[PDB]
Order: sequence, then C-alpha cells, then structure tokens
Amino acid sequence: GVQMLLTIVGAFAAFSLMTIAVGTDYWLYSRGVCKTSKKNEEVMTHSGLWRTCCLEGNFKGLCKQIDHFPDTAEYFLRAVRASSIFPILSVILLFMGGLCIAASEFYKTRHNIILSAGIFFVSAGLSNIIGIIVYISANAGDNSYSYGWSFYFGALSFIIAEMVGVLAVHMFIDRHKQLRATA
Amino acid sequence: VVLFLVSRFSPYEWHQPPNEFGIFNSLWFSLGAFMQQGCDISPRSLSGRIVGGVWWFFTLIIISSYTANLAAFLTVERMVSPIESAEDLAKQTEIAYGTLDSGSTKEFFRRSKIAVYEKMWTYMRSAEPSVFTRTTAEGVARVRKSKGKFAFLLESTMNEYIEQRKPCDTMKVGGNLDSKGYG
Amino acid sequence: QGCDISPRSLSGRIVGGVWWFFTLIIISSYTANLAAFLTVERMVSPIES
Amino acid sequence: TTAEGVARVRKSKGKFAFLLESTMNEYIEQRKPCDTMKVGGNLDSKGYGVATPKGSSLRTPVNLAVLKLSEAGVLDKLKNKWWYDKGECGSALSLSNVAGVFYILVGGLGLAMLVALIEFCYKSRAEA
Ligand SMILES: CCCCCCCC/C=C/CCCCCCCC(=O)OC[C@H](O)CO
Ligand SMILES: CCCCCCCC/C=C\CCCCCCCC(=O)OC[C@H](O)CO
Ligand SMILES: *C(=O)CCCCCCCCCCCCCCC
Repeated sequence: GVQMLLTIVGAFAAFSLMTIAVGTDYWLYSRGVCKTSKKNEEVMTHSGLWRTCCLEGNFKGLCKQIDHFPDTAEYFLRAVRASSIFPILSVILLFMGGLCIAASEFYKTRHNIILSAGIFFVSAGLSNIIGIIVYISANAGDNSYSYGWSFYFGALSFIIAEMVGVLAVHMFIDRHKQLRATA
Repeated sequence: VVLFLVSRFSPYEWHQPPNEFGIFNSLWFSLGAFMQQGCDISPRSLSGRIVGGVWWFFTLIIISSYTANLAAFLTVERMVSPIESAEDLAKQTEIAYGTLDSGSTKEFFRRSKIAVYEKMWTYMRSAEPSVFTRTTAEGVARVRKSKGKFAFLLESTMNEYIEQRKPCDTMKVGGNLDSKGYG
Repeated sequence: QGCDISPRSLSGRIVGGVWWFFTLIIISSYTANLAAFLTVERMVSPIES
Repeated sequence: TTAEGVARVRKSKGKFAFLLESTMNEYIEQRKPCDTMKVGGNLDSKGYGVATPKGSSLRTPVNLAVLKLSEAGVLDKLKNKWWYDKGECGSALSLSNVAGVFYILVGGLGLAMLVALIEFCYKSRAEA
C-alpha cells in the first residue's frame, strides 16, 4: 500500500540517518587541540561523539579520541555522554522497528506486529531527544561552537521516526477497523 | 505523537473514535497548551492525562523562564553607566585607559597628589598590556577599535579636533582636569 | 483569557497559532519591561547643558 | 607558608583570596593546574635585598655584586629561567538550566506509554 511504502522508506531513512549521525565526526564545530612542551594548537576542530579532528592547521586531518573523564552525582552524566547509550539506543530501536514492519508484511493477521513497530519508532524518537539533550548539556559543562550535519541528521532522524510512528499507528488502527467492518 | 498514540491506538475503546485526539487535534492541543491559550478538547484517560500534565508543567517552567530572563536583560541594561568623568574611570576596571608617552599628560598623572588622579596613575602604570601610546594617532585608533573598552586621556585641543573628524565616533566627556597652555 | 470557540480548520488554526505566539511575546515583553521600570528607577531628565 | 596560602585558594571554591607578593603570585600563575590568577594592581612597590648583620664587612662587596649582576643582565636572565622558561601553563538561558524539565517530560511520555500499553495487554489477555 501507499501507507506501507512510506513506512518502509521512512523506517530505512530514519535508521540510515541515525547510523550516519552516530558514526560521523562532524557533530560540533569548535576550537580545540587535534593532538594528544607548550603546543601552539587551538586550531578549528570538528568533533563527533568519540573522535575530534581539526579542520585546519599543520595537522590537516589528524584525529584524536575524546576523553570523557577528565565529583559525584554529576558523574552520572559524564557516563551517559561517554557510552552514548541514548544515541545508540535510538539506533537499536529504529532497527527493531524495521524488523517489525518487515515481519508484518509476511505473517499478516498478527496486527500486533504493526503496533510494535509504532512503539519502537515513537520510543526511538524519544531516546533521541534525551541523547540530544545529554550531548548539549555535557558540552556546556566543559567560543563560537557550531553544529554540523551529523547533529542535523540525528535531528532529522527524530522527525522521520516520529512520523513513521504516527504512520504505523495509523496502519494498526486501519487493520482493526477492517476487522470491525466485517463484523 | 505520544498523545495521539496513547489515546487512539487501543481498539477496545472504539465503539467511532473514543477521543477526538487525532494526530491533528493533538498537534493543536499541544500547541494551545504551550501558548497557555486554552482549547476545547481535553484528555479523559489516565494515559492521555500523563501527557498533558507533564506538558503543562514543561510549558509552565519554559514560559516563566522566558519572562524572567527577558526581565533580567531589560533590567541589567537599565543599570548601564555612561562613564563620562575621571572619577568614573578610576572606580571601574572593565574600561582601560591611558596617555601618550613622553609628554605632559603622563607626567601630570605620575606627579598628581589628587586622590582620583593618583588612583588612575597607580592603575595605568602597572596595567598590562600597556595603556600608553607612542603617538596621539595610536591613542585615537585604540579608542576607535576597542568597542568602548579603552578611553584615552589627551589634551582638549586634540580631543576636540578628532571629534570633528570622520567617522565621528569619538567624544570628549567631562570637564578638563587642568588648565594650561602651549608656548 | 479563554473563549468558547477554537478554529477547527487548517486555515483557521494557522491564524489562531500565529496570534497566540504574537500575544505571548507581547504580554511577556510588557511584564518584563514593567519589571525593569519598577526595579531600576532612573528618573533623571532636566537641563543638562 | 606560601604553599599553605596557595592550597587554601585552590581548595576553597573561590571563597578565599590570598594576599602575597607579585613575584610569588606570578610564579604560581604559571604552575599546574593553572587555576589561580593575579588580579588588580600591586598595592605597593618595593624589592628584595641580600641582608647581612649590621655593620658586617661583607655588605659593600655584596652590594656592588648585585649592581654588577643587574647591569650585566644576569638577574633578568635568572628571573626568566625560574619563572617563565620553566612555566607549566603554556546572557541567555542554556539547556543546562532547563535540562530537568526536558527529562521529566520525556519521562512522563514514557510513563504514559507504559500505563497505556499495560492496560491494552490486560484487556487483550482477558478477551483471550
Ligand atoms: C493545524 C494544527 C497546527 C497548527 C499550527 C499553527 C502554527 C502557528 C505557528 C506558531 C509559532 C510560529 C513561530 C515562528 C518562529 C520563527 C523563528 C524564526 O523565524 O527564526 C529566524 C532565525 O532562525 C532566528 O535565529
Ligand atoms: C490526574 C492525573 C494528573 C496528571 C499526573 C501527572 C502530572 C505530573 C506533573 C508534574 C510532575 C512534576 C515532577 C517534579 C519532579 C521533581 C524532581 C525532584 O524531586 O527533584 C529533586 C532534586 O533533584 C533534589 O536536588
Ligand atoms: C504489555 O504488557 C505491553 C506493555 C509492557 C511493555 C511496555 C514497553 C514500552 C514502555 C513505554 C515506552 C518507553 C519509552 C522510553 C524512551 C526512552
């Protein structure tokens, strides 16, 4: 159907844009040292979630590993922006939602698989918001910082995930209305 | 999306929609709610009420934090000071100030027993980077380029001349500190 | 305050929404400016020269 | 001791400031963890001298040595050696302010979906 084609495309799109977001290293555009004896560094660097690579300087494309642990209670944040479980939990959920949609087009009659997808997309978009907030709220703790296309993919992925969630619920409603009609 | 879902996904409620909270009527309740502007529809289930109760609290804090920060800006700006006398200069540190080297103005401050001018000298002589300039032109440039963070002590004749030169961005303030002449 | 009618069409709901946003910014800018007027009393504007 | 004053500044979360000579202040400003700063102008102007007991015959020679070292540039070289050559140190609201409201919100949206999917499970298992 038309409502299904969009769901497949939307599930794929959301999952693709979030996987690229979690992997690419252009989340933030800030000023920082792209290398592990005073060093005249402070060169323009682009950072993702785990790697920071400077945009310019004698180290044109040298990368590094972010050090996320540089006293209590707050720590819990430093450890949620260091595993990045919320961005990664959002990838897993979107993948699981796709399985549901795909499984739906095979078994059929089940109806509750189509719903499950709806719960795995809406929650995926909800994990994403928490990951976005945690990201921003951690950098602030530590300027002309600007955001890159990996941030705006994770923002665009959220939008596509919520819309597929609406669409998947709208298909679940329609499946059940067809049952009530025959009754 | 979550309001839409929690309300209409369950077919046990349908008999005809049980609530009017379709995705569209949910994007409208949530909008109205945020703008404090009340609406006509209101959730009637336990689920749909945990989505309007945490959104009314969110809305409340965000609107209160906009009014209370717009009222902090408008106030602090209302406390701005013109800084137009030597006494004003002497009582603050945000705006640097200095004199020409190797002339009578610098000597005036160095020798003054007047408290305000002694205070000014004590600051100027140890300020870093140097607040002294080698030529009047350099002092003018420093005023013009420093975004209000440098003021220049110079003879009224030179001051009045520069006040009538483009780009007409400087001004003499306060009375003269002494009375003398060129010979 | 509240009324007894809320637009139920897309066209009508855009007008209602851009006007509830306008309203919000202006009622906040009045309370916030009024607060600045009562917190810091300047009250100085006679002969100056 | 000066070290105790430095520690008190460093450990007191901004609630202690230490009055000390500019020389010591400037030295510490270039030591790790680079968390202190000299502020303001100096309150007075003075110097350190080499001291001898009153009337000691050593005083004259020591004084001339200080002047010779000064004039040869050696005192400046020593200060740079020990202070600088060896130095170790080289508004709107933000989401941080309202992080909580956002969490609470996403926690009541996940609590609503739990209180709604649970009821759904019951009503469905009951119809069996
Ligand atoms: C049909 C049910 C849904 C109805 C929906 C009705 C929508 C009405 C819009 C409301 C607020 C609009 C706010 C617009 C804010 C614009 C911000 C802007 O222009 O910002 C420029 C720039 O990015 C700054 O840095
Ligand atoms: C009929 C059903 C009606 C609707 C029912 C749901 C509405 C919930 C509304 C507000 C929640 C506010 C939660 C506030 C959380 C405060 C957290 C707290 O206690 O923080 C302590 C602090 O961290 C120490 O330092
Ligand atoms: C029947 O027993 C099914 C309901 C029980 C499982 C519910 C699982 C979903 C819970 C709500 C969604 C939480 C999203 C959190 C996002 C960070």
